[PDB]
Amino acid sequence: MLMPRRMKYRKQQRGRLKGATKGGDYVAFGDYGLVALEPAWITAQQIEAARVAMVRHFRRGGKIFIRIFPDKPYTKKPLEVRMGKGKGNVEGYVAVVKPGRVMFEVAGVTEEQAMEALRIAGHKLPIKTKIVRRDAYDEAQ
Amino acid sequence: AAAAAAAAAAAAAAAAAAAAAAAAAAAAAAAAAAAAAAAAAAAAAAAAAAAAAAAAAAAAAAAAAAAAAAAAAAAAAAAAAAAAAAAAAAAAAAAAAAAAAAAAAAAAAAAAAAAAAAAAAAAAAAAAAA
Amino acid sequence: YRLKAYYREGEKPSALRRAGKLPGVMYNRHLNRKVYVDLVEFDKVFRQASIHHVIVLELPDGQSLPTLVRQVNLDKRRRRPEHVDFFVLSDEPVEMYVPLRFVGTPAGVRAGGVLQEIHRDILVKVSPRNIPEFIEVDVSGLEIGDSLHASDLKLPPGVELAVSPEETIAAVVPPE
Amino acid sequence: KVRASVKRICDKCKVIRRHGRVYVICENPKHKQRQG
RNA sequence: GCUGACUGGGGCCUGUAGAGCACUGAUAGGGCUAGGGGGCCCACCAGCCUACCAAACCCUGUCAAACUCCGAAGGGUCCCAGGUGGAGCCUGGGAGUGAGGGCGCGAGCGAUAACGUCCGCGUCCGAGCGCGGGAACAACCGAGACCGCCAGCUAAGGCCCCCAAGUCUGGGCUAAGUGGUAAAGGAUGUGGCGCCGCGAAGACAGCCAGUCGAGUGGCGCCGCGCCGAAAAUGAUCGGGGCUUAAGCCCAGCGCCGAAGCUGCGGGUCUGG
RNA sequence: UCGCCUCCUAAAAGGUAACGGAGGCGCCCAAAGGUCCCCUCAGGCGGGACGGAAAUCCGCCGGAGAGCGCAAGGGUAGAAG
RNA sequence: UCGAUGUCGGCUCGUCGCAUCCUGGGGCUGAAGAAGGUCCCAAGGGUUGGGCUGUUCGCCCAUUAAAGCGGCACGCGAGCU
Repeated sequence: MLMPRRMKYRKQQRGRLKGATKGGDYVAFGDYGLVALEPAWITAQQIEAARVAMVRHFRRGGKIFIRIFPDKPYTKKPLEVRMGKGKGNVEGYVAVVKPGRVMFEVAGVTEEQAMEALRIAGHKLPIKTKIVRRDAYDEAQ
Repeated sequence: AAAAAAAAAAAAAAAAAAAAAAAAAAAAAAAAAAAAAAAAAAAAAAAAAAAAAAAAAAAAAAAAAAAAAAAAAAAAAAAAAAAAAAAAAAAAAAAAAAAAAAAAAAAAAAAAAAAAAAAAAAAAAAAAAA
Repeated sequence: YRLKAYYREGEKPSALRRAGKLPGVMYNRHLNRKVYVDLVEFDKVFRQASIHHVIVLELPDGQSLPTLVRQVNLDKRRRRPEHVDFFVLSDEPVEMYVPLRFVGTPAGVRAGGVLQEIHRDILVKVSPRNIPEFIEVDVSGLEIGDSLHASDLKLPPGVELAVSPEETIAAVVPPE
Repeated sequence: KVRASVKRICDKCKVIRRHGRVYVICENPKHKQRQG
């Protein structure tokens, strides 16, 4: 659905979400971004759903850039079971997202179509989003 | 108010030098109106006639542009009209008062008429242009 | 392109930021100084000048230094500039980016495809007294198949290609 | 009608706060919304 | 018999936080491109093309407990100083404990559920269900209760009445009883900062566009509020009752307030 | 599942739990031991009768990614090979 | 709570909640009328008699304006079964 082709390890620890984004925080490809305003795990099913809506909107139209990738496995014990007996089974995958991450990006489109498309996607995401342009995001010399 | 720059040079440079104009009053034109007097009405005076009320709305300030002192008598109105800053016109004076008599119902009334240093008043253009 | 700069002594950057100022520094082989500028005025400028065009900084001693930007650090959250790096030029040849003119539109239209400005600008060696405004491209027959990369450019006097030069610059690619 | 997202549905429609509550009224009554 | 905890200066030791992609893998977009699929098309085996699968290489973007080119704060240790403490070290007699609990921080498990569960550092309850605050309430805030006082100063928290002390002062917000505990998401609810459209080329809204004669629209930051909000005995912010407040934000002065601290008497144990 | 070894979890000394993540051991070598003396890898690109895509041969490029009986980590060619 | 908190369902007795099955208001309707659909306000009052199973529930018969869904230690055994 959207997952690595291999992993070194099959299951991995949950961990935490310190602030910031580290990187992936400025535009770089297309001409309009959808940015994160809160940390979260975003699931492949959500990414996909949003992405499809984007296209569906400007049907077969411009270009799309999916900038988060679900590498993290998501475990979950069988239903109704009690505790212990090792870690759970892997159900899906998530992408760790932290405020200021530019998750999507678009090119070859009107601002009207874009503005809208993204909004739509922001709905499919379980976090708050903002739209962006191409400011002083040009880390050059 | 950025728009006054391409305008405050042409109601004392255009509205100041001419030769032969007069006043009509196209008023309540219903569905019979689009923008065809800025798209075919030049046939009255060659490269000349048009459709505008430019400086025909603050005409107390346009009756101070070609120097005309004492300003309160006519000037404003739905002054549709058409003459030109370099164009001829004379023989339509008998045909004139036929568009307010019965071809319309009243609406071809006038107000001024600058006959090259000869402005005609109301009945002074209605008796003159006859 | 001019900006009133000021001289920063040792006032906590935080407080300057808090007060709508933008902390920063200026440097070159010879000078190194803590400065600050005002935000909204800098942005007004940078929004156009950016790193492509010179800015002249007006210090509190009346002097007016010709500078380029080398860095805009920003707070990921509240995506705003935290701090500006200014490089004051002189005469020795200095490297920088120069903007391009994507003329017209590419011919890849039937398959839904869309242009990719992979390089809006290119790295070049130039003297501070021979800085160009722009560079002129030639896009027209850029179809869904082929692209262009290297020194396929109209290099004027004062310029030296400081790239590969074999490197992709703009490619038309399929739709989403 | 009674939804937590009331929006404008058309350009004849109109958003009206009355008596604590956000309504909407169009010319055509299918467009009539009240927030709840 | 000064060596203790803790502290200062020096010297080693370290691979986390953060960051990074040089290794190990994962990974987006583009270029180039070994093979392979497949179209052109033939067995003379070549040959051309591919908005297909796909090594390395290049450009631009990322991810990682069992990755690290890099790496703090801190931590451990030795030396030399301070440090007389219900400190330390040594030899022996007597034990009880070997069932922990909550809170904060850092991880694992769990479903980024549990008054969950497992470790780590800290703290308290345990044994401080003695004292003040929190309506009530082991472990949240204050504070370590030898005895006495119809004395005084403070702590947290408080000063409209219950209820001790301000219906104290100066400036704002808010009109929901919000305050008096809920989200995505919605809105011409309010207020305060911003920056542009564009207005005697006088349509922003209203009747034929002339009259009409001005302010109109669009974003972006910030505060307070509105709906989103349905559960079972009688309700309620602790209660009365609070609206330029008795709510909220920002300033300041004074008071109240514990078994904390002082004063005065007394007791006991240690050392002198 | 029960002893032993490697890694992570383990919060940069040591140590650190869970029916947490993930692997190995219960052997082996008379040379795979002692010392002395020599020698330097894996790849990659050419080039060469039988010869694959690494048989053996030649030449460049190649600080280590080879190898060190066996799991992992550490270490290591200025050798432990 | 193990030095005892009787542990399904039935009956009897109720009382509460509204997320309403009737009945009273109402707005949309792909509302001609009649009859629906859907949402909004509203428990005051009502919400049947049987066959089958210990059953809860369910299916079925005949009706009905309707044949609501829950809480009260899966309400109620010092009240019965």
